[PDB]
Amino acid sequence: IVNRYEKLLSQRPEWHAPWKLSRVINGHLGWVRCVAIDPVDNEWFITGSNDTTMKVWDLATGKLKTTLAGHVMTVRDVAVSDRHPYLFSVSEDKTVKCWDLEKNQIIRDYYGHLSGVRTVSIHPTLDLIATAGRDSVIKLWDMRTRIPVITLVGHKGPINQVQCTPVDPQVVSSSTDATVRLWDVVAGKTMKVLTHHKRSVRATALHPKEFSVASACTDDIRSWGLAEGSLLTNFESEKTGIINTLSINQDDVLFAGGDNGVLSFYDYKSGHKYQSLATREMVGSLEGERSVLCSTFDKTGLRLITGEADKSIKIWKQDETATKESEPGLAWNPNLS
Amino acid sequence: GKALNNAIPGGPKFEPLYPREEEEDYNEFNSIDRVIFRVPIRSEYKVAF
Amino acid sequence: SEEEIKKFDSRIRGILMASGSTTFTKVAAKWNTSLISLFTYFREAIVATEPLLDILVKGETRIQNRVKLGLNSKMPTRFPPAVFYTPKELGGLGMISASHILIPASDLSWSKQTDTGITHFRAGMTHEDEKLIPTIFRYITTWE
Amino acid sequence: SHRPQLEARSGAKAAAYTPTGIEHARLLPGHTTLKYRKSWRKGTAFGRGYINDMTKSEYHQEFLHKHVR
Amino acid sequence: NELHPTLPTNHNKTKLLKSLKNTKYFQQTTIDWVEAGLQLCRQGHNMLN
Amino acid sequence: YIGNLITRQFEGRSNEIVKTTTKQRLDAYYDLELRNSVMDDILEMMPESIRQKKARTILQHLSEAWRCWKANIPWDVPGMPAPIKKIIERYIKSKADAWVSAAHYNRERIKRGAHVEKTMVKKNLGRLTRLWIKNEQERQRQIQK
Amino acid sequence: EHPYGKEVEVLMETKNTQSPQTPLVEPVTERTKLQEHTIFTQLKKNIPKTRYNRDYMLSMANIPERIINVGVIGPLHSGKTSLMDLLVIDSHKRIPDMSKNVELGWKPLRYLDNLKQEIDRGLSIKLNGSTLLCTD
Amino acid sequence: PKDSRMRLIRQDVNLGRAVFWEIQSRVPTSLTSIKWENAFVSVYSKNN
Amino acid sequence: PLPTKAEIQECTARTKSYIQRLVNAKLANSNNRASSRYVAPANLLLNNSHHIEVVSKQMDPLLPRFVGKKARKVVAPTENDEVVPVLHMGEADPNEWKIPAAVSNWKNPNGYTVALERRVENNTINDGFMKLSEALENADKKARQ
RNA sequence: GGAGGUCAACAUCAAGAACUGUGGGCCUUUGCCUAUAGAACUUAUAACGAACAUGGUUCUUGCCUUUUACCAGAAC
Ligand SMILES: Nc1nc2c(ncn2[C@@H]2O[C@H](COP(=O)(O)OP(=O)(O)OP(=O)(O)O)[C@@H](O)[C@H]2O)c(=O)[nH]1
Ligand SMILES: [Mg+2]
Ligand SMILES: [Mg+2]
Repeated sequence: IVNRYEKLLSQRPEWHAPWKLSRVINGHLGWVRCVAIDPVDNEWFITGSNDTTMKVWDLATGKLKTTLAGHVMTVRDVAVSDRHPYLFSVSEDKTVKCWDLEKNQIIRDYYGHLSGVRTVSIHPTLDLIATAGRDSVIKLWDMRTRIPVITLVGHKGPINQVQCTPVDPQVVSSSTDATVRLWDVVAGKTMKVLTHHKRSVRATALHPKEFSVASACTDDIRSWGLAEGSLLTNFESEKTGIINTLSINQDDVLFAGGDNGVLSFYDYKSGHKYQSLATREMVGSLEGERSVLCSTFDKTGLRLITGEADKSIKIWKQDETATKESEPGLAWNPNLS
Repeated sequence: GKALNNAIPGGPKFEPLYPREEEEDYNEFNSIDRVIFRVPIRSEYKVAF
Repeated sequence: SEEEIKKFDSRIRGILMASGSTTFTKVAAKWNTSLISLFTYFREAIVATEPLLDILVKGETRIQNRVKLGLNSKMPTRFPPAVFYTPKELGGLGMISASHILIPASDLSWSKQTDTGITHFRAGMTHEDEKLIPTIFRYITTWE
Repeated sequence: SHRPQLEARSGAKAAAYTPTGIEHARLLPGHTTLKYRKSWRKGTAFGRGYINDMTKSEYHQEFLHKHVR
Repeated sequence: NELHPTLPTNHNKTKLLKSLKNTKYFQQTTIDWVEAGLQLCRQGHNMLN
Repeated sequence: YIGNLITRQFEGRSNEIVKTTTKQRLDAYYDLELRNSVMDDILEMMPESIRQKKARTILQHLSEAWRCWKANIPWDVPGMPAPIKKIIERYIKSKADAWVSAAHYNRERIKRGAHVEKTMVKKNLGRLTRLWIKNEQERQRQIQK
Repeated sequence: EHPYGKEVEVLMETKNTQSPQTPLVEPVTERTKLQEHTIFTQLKKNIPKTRYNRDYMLSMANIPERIINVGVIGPLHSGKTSLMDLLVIDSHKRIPDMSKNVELGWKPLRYLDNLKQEIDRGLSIKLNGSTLLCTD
Repeated sequence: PKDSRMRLIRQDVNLGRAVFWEIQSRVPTSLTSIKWENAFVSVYSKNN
Repeated sequence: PLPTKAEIQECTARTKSYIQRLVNAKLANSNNRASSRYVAPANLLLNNSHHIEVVSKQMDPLLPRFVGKKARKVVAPTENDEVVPVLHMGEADPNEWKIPAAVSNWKNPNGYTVALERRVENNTINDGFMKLSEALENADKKARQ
């Protein structure tokens, strides 16, 4: 098996630059559960909360534009549409609510989940919604007629994170039974199963280019090729548990938010971890409240936005000095698995 | 009549359509000392022009 | 003063929420023992305040509307004021109505400034046939 | 015999039942068209900021300092 | 009723009866009006029973 | 209507009948999502084996820590792995913040006196007396120190 | 503040900028709608067809003696504008503004009115002319 | 109403906050707390 | 490789058509003469010898359409064709991670009787008290003298 | 072949003050410019109806133990 270990010593992967802390934005009353960014102009955020609201923050200066109320309970997920001026928010109240960005009033309510719905993802080309939650089923909603067109029977437990892809498998799903399924929706059954995770897969992210996915677990962040469904790579992780979210820059940088408050940055190609940071909790907070609930990159990918459990949004910027003087991180030493 | 929350002595009575008049900035502009009272300014004016 | 206006209003709300069904004469008795307190203490001042007049009206009309719910109705025709205001010795509730009067309405925009006087009267409380009813503040001598 | 729950109902069950066909109130067609993007003083006795917590904040002690009288 | 118009429903051109009469199961005739009133009362009473 | 009445009269009422959250059953759901959310974490911190016994046990420790937070009692457990205590402190801090904010909101909804239910007045009263005594004990301790 | 203190912008935001009614995503209006302020025809192909051949009219402009400027003035509701209506709809062959109603009209077609405010106000406000050739 | 309320004039206001400032000083903040928020000051002068 | 372009214009086409088939299949089902405005022999049987022609029958509008649709509940089987191998890559740990029992003052629903010590401060005063008591003491003496 | 019908089907009926076809030129089909022919029905105190109902969501209220049923304004 050593031949593989030599083949890990030839590459010397992929230098990148570190990250640092540009800006701190308070202003939520409760926790920040979810964050999404305007896919076109990059001019703002939509941030869920634990206070039921949604507060639309300006990306440029960080000022607060507007407040979108209307959920009775905490908002687990928010997703903004590309081709549409629509905003689909979803909560623990068992409802997926549409939002017309133009006039800022609820348009449609989609009905028929048994219990809280923790993920919405907007299929790129079909005018569909994909919702999922403690139902343990994935519902493909027809955006126009509010008809739960397709239901995907599936994982043996709740469904944490769901994504959409234009070609085959059009829905990737991740559940607390510690599997990740690659779905074929037209026939309505699993195309491929990926079991390699040992515990709940709490987050996924789609690489904007290579047509792959990064899947998470407690201590091990893996990657997966879509299409064939192979494993692609691994990412070197000592115990980071727990991984709340992942985000993939367009430069092939793979972010990992910790529940220990550590921000684990990776290269996507290699699996190498070139940086790990630690956030400052807050003025009056508790050391338990330091963690990262969600995160995203803008359309460019030169800034990072992380909602934290301390009731604050933080904006992490990529250092411009860097280069070879001293960037170098942990420097690519891998222990035998 | 409706939008301005006014009635013609024989016309209908509606709701305000802008329920809050309560906000008033204390300011010199409309102060009595600066106003000349000629003619009462009946409603029928306010509905007319 | 505004505070003790709000204290009175809050107390009426107290009588209302406290008694789900106490029957009837208990309610009229409580409201009597409240109002008589308010007047007897505030006697002279009450004349000059718009909000406390409005709140007396809403208060009494609200309690009458509570006995009306006590059967089923809001209906005006069923309950002419003889029903409420005849003393117990004749078999009526015997409540003491201070809310009829007429309420000075003058000039919302100006009365913020001059104290124009009383230029107009809004109708305080209503009826099918008017009759009239005496109101407490007439039967209690002013403080001066 | 009240219990927490230790599970949820998997929607798979409801997926195998047959539809009833009752017509609800909120599923009547509405918003049917999408939208696309493009000397007196001398006698006196005496001479002359964000905390994160709910209870210890300032607004709170204002609140309870008032509504308790 | 002047302030909130309606602007009804193109494609409404299909009516209950124009769809209904088509079928085998409905037949057309004339009749006295009061007789139609009485029949319809008998209809209803059987329905609710 | 009669469409539903009759089709329901032949075909029986729908078997699914999911039921939405509204004003009455809200708090129940909030509890439920919470206890679930703690189940996940405290299952994912532990190294491998044990589940159901330690499930019930740990969730009991949750409830107890909440009650002791209402009572201002500090809730020290003579022993318990510290990271779990981090987690439970976190979630009960959350629930605490939401609870307080509901107390303020309902109060300033009552001061205006618009459509508050007969009970919400009583409940809100309760939450306010709890919070007020907490402010008191805080003041006294900080006077000692 | 001090936990960061140097580069980091510590900002506590409440209330709002951008009052909530604002669109937050601007509706794209591709065509430009004038019909709110005035009522005025913008295309080259919809201008009425002037049975007298406009081209031949513009030739008259070379002869200074030939063209004349007449204004029309008179007190309220003397019929000015509805007179210019008679002249116009005599000259032009097909006007898009005629409803079948006003063509036989119970309600006078008022061509030179042209402003929304002057339509609803029932009056004429800003002066408006026309140019046309007509046979003596 | 505004007219018969207390007028706001520099002499007046400055007198008011002056008085309240001194008596504010006399009592120690330890015994009690006298805040300008709760207080009311009235001034009768040539202009009021 | 990302999935080209003319590849997605296919999956989008066929999927889009299929979803339209489901939606239109539904809108004609339910009870609304209103909802229908938003919307072949085909049988070679056996050897095709006798062919076939299929023709629908118009239902009597009053009588129930779908005479057999009646709400009833079904348990579905799970037909397991193949097994998905679940392929993954303490000792002293329990002494860290062992959860104690949960015992509350407030509730003993079962009736478990447990010792009183399962049911059942450091800092001293400040020198301020010393100073204050001494000042009042002395000034008191002075005044009295 | 004319008159009709308490007959049917299929089109069309709210918009750059606005429809469609065609000829010619430029870009490279779209689109812009230019030339020409025909425009039923509905529209300016704006609309197919010289009339006038109900429902859903979201806010503001009003009744006021709670839910249907409701009170009267707004937006979609
Ligand atoms: N009987 C009668 N009435 C007319 C005649 N001409 C116009 N009117 C009425 O008089 C009113 C005035 O007609 P307009 O020409 O539209 O009004 P106008 O001349 O523009 O009045 P101004 O706006 O002041 O210029 C209209 O409402 C017409 O109904 C007419 O020849 N005979
Ligand atoms: Mg004119
Ligand atoms: Mg109940």
